[PDB]
Amino acid sequence: MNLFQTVFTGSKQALAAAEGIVKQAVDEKGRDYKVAFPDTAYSLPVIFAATGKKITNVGELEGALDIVRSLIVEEEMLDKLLNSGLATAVAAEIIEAAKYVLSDAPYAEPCVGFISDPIIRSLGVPLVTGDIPGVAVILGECPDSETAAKIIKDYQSKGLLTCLVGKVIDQAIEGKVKMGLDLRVIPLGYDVTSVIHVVTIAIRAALIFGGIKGGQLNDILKYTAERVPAFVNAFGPLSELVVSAGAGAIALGFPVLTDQVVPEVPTLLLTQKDYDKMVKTSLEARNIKIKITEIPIPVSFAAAFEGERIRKNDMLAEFGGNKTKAWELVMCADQGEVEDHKIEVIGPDIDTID
Amino acid sequence: EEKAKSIDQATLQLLDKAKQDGVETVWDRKADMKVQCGFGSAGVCCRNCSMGPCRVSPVPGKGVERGICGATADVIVSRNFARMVAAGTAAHSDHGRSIALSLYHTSKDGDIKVKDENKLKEVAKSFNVETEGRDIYDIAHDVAKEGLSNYGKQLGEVTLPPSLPEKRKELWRKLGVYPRAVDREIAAVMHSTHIGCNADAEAMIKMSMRCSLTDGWMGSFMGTEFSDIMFGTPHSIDTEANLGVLEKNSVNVVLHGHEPLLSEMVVEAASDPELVELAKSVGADGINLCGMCCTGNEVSMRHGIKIAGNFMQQELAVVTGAVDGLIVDVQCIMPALAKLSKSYHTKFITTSPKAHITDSIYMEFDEENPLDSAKKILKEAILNFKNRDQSKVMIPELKCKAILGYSVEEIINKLDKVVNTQIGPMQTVKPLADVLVSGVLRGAAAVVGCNNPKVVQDSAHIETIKGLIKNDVIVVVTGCAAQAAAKYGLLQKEAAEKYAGPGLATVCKLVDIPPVLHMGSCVDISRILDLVGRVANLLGVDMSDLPVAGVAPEWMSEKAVAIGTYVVTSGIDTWLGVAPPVTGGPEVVDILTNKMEDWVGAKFFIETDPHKAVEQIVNRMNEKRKKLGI
Ligand code: SF4
Ligand code: SF4
Ligand SMILES: [Ca+2]
Ligand SMILES: [Ca+2]
Ligand SMILES: [Ca+2]
Ligand SMILES: [Cl-]
Repeated sequence: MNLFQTVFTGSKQALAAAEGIVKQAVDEKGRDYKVAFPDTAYSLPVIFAATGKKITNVGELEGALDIVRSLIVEEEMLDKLLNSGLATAVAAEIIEAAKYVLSDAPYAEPCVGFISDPIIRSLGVPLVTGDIPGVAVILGECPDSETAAKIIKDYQSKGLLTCLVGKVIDQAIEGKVKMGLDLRVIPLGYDVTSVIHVVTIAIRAALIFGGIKGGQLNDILKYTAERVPAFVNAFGPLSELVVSAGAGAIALGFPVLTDQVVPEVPTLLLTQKDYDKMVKTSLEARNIKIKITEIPIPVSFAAAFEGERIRKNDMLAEFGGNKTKAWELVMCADQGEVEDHKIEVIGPDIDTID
Repeated sequence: EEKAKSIDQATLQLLDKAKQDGVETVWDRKADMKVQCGFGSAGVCCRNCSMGPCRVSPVPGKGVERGICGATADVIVSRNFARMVAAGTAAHSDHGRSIALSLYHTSKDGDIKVKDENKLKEVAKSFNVETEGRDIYDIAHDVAKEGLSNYGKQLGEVTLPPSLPEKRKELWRKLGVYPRAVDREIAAVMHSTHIGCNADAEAMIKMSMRCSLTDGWMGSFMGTEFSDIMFGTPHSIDTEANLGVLEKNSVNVVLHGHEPLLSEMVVEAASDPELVELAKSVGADGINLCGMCCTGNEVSMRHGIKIAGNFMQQELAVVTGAVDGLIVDVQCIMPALAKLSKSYHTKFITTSPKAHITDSIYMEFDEENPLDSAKKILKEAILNFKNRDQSKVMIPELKCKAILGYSVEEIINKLDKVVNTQIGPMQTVKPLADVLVSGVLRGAAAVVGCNNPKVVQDSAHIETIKGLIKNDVIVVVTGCAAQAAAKYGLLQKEAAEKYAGPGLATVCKLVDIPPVLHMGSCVDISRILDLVGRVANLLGVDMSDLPVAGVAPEWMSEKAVAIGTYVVTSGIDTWLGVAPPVTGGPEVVDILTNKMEDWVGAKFFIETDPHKAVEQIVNRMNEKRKKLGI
């Protein structure tokens, strides 16, 4: 079926899934049970951005289902697909909100799930200064764990934040990637709906930094499209639900690139089969220009490795501290004393260690 | 009370001046014609010999059923239709034939030369002419010889463009409508329409289809391709449209007609230092060159020359009293201009021995010395500024900006901007094909056509274009239809937010183009066939499988009939704003608007209401999308 009916199918599936879990919350916890996300002043960001209304109980969460229904208009026109994509996003938030209601601890390690408001504030400044050039939203499954780790480690090397959702989390673990908020690689969850918490990062950035008010959907979608440098990288087979999420990402102005054959849309939905080119395509697709310094060193160099916790067992050499004498200094001298690029390692080297 | 004459305020203003001046216009002569013969309007009147004239009944079962020879209404109507196609094909045939002869006389230190060498190298490949280590002029002459053969070769096979899908060629072959030499097919239709020859509606209509193909894929194509070789391939360029382009204190030289060689030489002549100084000697600021109809489109596309107006505006241009010289060549030149120019100082100069108009200054265009001949004609227009009556001059202060030069090469270049360097391929129509399959753009329509007093001037053109772009259908325009849009202001980048739908506005912003693309003159409709062909070939389908359509909201010329016919025979549905004379032939109506679909995958649609036409185009496109699975 064509791209439109594929999006409408996945959006209707997302509505059906949200209708099922919402009923479970009504039957188990009642319509008065409080619904809320861990540490957030915007209740359910997506619903608060679209309607400007805050959802506080299961009964109000039930009413939010009508927002998903209203956004799905099965007419073949671009504005209708994008609205259908947002219906998938609202449904994903409803499902994720009900997950926290029906479970004391819905997320298991290494998954993070909902991202707290202070973390959004923490990443806001580095996004503005360009320290975080982009946010790579990787979803799906790669042919092997070697390709998944090469792509993550490359994005992390560029300092782009990398958010993983699906089997790519298991593949990255096997391929030895260093995950963590400071390491700029955050695993959200295995379910497709877990991608909504990154969407909330972009929406909350418009409310927090952009200073946009709730209900101003057109203004929030403009902020994410022009200011939040995000893009999606969907690997492995794509289900109808995943394609609807892709339409939701496109609605926020984020291009979606996939290794699977799909009906392409220039500068929006693209298809790259070569994994060794994926990173370069994604950056070009979202106008992310990386200022490469090109230092001649055998190890990586990026802002993600800041505040590294090199502990005793994982360490080989130690200098300074209440252990040995260490110092640093910068001097001003004439052109005669300085011989431009000159590296002289007086004393023993790390090879001498045993 | 009385129906409006036009939707353009500049046109309406000069029409009032024409009444005050006491001159007659095409709109006035339309009223004088009063009720038009129904027999002729239904196509049931035959004059193909001196046994008549015969006139059978358009309503079957009553009145006279057959002609003196025995021809039924369906036979009479089908032959009448055929002859219009054969006449339309002939107009474009001589046009391209002249261009090819010019290509055969190109030289490195000559008046006519090859400007686009790359295009010539590509065209030479299709005609099987070698290019490796050879003079560009030796290649140009061999190409011209191969191109000229397509007009009258009696043995062998004709050379067709590469953009034409093999599925479309095989369909024509099996249907028995594969094209032969250009002039040969015109003779074939004229022979079979003769008394006592063909008396079968289906066979006759198939003969017109075969003939019309020699226009679109041969006469027009070669006319367009060779014009781009000698005068340059068009590219995105800016210009002003409407009668407000004329300047009161400058010499106004209006070029009307269709032949591009004369207009290309009058442009170069306007840059001769002696002529620029002669204009000042007479008391003018400079030389203000303007165009009208095709010849104007062909110069605005390549050199950004300003457009004075379309078909029905040609008389009102003289009424401004500012046209010093009106140089005409051939086709769509109303003979009334000879009588009208007498009431003003305007000089009506005819140049082609093909179109001689009585009581007009005749200055033949010497093709041997083209630039010198062009300078002699332009000098006469400059000197005529001395007889301008500045007190009675009235140029409405109404002009509009426009962007054109959207050739297939240019459209591909602009589409490359939305291609990823690490993934997408380059210099292909893929971005357009991708947007159509995805559904962002519901389809692509081609609004072409003339001006007819049966329709409010430009009314159906604008209403049709507007409705299509609003429904996410990218619109391409040519001829008077393109000019109608240029005058209104649809050929602007800002027209996307103002009128385009959600998807088309997005594509317009990404590719950086207006929602309406001016592809050139009516001969340049071959570029539309070329574009639709590349999309079909790239997707591995026939042209009938794509969500594409053609529209002629206002049309008159027999060229529009041949155009419509080859567009439908090529697999593209066509909507007609003016009803052709087929009403009286029930079998012919069924063939044209129904059975034809079973033969070529496309059909004709007659709809005078433009609002109903856009509804039908969208519904039809969707039907073809659902069949294809897009
Ligand atoms: S010749 Fe025919 S179309 Fe003309 S006025 Fe006579 S009946 Fe009518
Ligand atoms: S060909 Fe037949 S219908 Fe036509 S004028 Fe002659 S007798 Fe009449
Ligand atoms: Ca050709
Ligand atoms: Ca321009
Ligand atoms: Ca002359
Ligand atoms: Cl192509």
